[PDB]
Amino acid sequence: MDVHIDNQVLSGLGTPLLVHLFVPDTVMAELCPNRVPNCEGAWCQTLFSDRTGLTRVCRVFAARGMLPGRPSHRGTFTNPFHVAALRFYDEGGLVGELQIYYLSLFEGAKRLVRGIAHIFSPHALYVVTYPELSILGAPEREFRFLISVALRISASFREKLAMQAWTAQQEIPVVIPTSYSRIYKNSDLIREAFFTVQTRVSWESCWVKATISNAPKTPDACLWIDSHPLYEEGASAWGKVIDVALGTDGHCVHLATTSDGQAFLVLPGGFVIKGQLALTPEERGYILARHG
Amino acid sequence: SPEALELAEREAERARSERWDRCAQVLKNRLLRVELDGIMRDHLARAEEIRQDLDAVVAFSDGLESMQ
Amino acid sequence: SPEALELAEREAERARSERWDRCAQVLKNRLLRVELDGIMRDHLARAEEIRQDLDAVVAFSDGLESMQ
Amino acid sequence: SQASRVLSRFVSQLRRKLERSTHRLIADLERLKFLYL
Amino acid sequence: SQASRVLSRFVSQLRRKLERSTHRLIADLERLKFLYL
Amino acid sequence: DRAPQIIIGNEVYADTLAAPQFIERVGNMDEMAAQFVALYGYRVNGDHDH
Amino acid sequence: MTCPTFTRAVRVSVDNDVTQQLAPNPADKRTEQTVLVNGLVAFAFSERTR
Amino acid sequence: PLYDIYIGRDAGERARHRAVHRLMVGNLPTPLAPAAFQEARGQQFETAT
Amino acid sequence: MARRLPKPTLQGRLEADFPDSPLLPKFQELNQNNLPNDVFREAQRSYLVFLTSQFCYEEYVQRTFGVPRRQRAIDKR
Repeated sequence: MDVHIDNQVLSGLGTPLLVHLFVPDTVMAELCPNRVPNCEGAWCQTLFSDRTGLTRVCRVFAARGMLPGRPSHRGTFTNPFHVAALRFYDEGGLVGELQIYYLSLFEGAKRLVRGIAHIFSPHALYVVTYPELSILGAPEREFRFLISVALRISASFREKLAMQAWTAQQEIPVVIPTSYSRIYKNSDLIREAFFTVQTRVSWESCWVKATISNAPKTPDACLWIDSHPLYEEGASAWGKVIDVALGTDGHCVHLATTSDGQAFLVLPGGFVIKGQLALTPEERGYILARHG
Repeated sequence: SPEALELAEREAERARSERWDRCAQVLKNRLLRVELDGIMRDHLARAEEIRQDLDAVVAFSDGLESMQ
Repeated sequence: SPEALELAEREAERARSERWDRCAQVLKNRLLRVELDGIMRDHLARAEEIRQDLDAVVAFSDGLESMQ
Repeated sequence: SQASRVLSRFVSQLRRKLERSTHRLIADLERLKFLYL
Repeated sequence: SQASRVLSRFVSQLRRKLERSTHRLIADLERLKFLYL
Repeated sequence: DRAPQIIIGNEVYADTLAAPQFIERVGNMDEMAAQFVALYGYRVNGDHDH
Repeated sequence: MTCPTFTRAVRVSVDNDVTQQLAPNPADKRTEQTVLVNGLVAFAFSERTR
Repeated sequence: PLYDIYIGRDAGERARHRAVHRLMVGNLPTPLAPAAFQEARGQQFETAT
Repeated sequence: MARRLPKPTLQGRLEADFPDSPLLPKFQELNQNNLPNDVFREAQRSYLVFLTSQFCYEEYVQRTFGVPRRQRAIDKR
């Protein structure tokens, strides 16, 4: 409980009121799979159930510890309707956002530590109370935001196909087996590709990072790619940076976004389709408030 | 081909819709369970106040012939 | 090898095509809603029962004082 | 004059608080009807 | 002699019906969660 | 002492405070002669696939 | 009267021992198993009897 | 010896191996300890206790 | 039920043809209103099973109760 007295000297800087917390390891396993990283970097954020938002309070830098109860394993130490957001990370690039709903922090402070139900992930979360001192719309905004943006990109791809007399060419010199005779059903390629492109949504997708570029000089020479398996053979990876191999390996749909607003759909076999990126100042600003 | 495009589009629509209906069902289920538990904790908190005040009735009845 | 590659790909196609169907139901929310109204009717009935007993308590308190 | 002080004051304290639980059930079951449905 | 009768028998009559509503809520909420959850 | 999980079908199960959520109690045949009608009603009308 | 419903399968997953905890992935430190509920193990059946 | 290693197929990232604890003595493969060794070990255990 | 084992081979017209049993007056209450002939007959069959189970249990309970000592004391007169 040392980080709690560590905060409160300067805790009043960013935010008026905060809630102390503790997160089990099985709960973190949603954020950082196949790893148990420390949370020294982990920087919080805040979130409101309206267009207004404030972030970057950076509440607690907290080490792992077992709970004061003996049977508490080894967890990570640290309007009633909103989706409060937290962002964990370390010195490395292992970053994860977790959601918390009120009615769990308000009612969870019941009576000095208590378990509460976590609505987003089906596990308990522990809340410690210092003894001396329009429901579905709030989680539904980000989802439809990203869905409509990706659909705009898809419509751009479709119109660019229309400009080419409904044909495609290569821009990545990878020799195909030349055995494609409806094998893998060359139309099913683009059917399943559009499947996975329009279905998948993540706050950390390629165009998210590509919209927000620090410099003019470097990101022009920088590309942001994400390739995901065909027919959901595995998990997706978002936000790889290119300071090609991805055209070679089949069953990987590749999406490459530039800083300028160019998108590129790469299929297995090196074929490239171009699309355009368009975001209004409002959505650009919302993404800048979120990611930055 | 032009025709597979709208097929993929409507399939994406149906997939997103079914995902959303199911997630809404699950969230509402957990939320209604949590609400029931809140209702039960409140109702025991108030039946306990009823017990406390009835026992106050008892105690000040035990001193009634003493305040006569 | 291309043959095994396409075979494994079609196997995953079959799997993640079977993974595709889901359903939705509405009536259960209505039934669970009417359950609450039933519970409310029952609890109000019992509340008025115990209230009337508590009322007659007073008459039986002041009445036996004529038996002394 | 003391039984008149007890067997009415305590009975009022009991009735006004038997009203409380039903008031709260009225409130919270309708809160369920609107807020999660 | 009457007070020992009244302020004890009425007390039992009130408390043994205090307990019934807690028992009924215990039964009914678990019926809810078992029947539809 | 090691933290266990009971995955029943699709649902996870962690705490014994969820014990009245996931686990049923069937008493003796002597004591459970009171609710056999509801048992049969669920056996016939009930939806066992979920 | 009290005859239970269909027999089912339930998957139990526990963490391993503290002496065997050491591994970089949290997914590996668990071991899991499947219990059959209200069913019974059985020997080979004959053809007419099946 | 204490861990059984394998590789999973790669998707979206180069695949990284996985290791499971063998958790028991008998999970050693038969090439490294044949069944007759297990019979002898069990007989030795019984004479032990 | 997404799938179930096929129905076990049984006789037909049990309830009506052979017996007239004390179960029948209670059994007559249920109605077919909506259901087709097949599903109605199947549910009818299940309900007859359930009534038989109740009757067997209820008779076994009194089979279990034992022998009275007084009836054996009256063995003289």
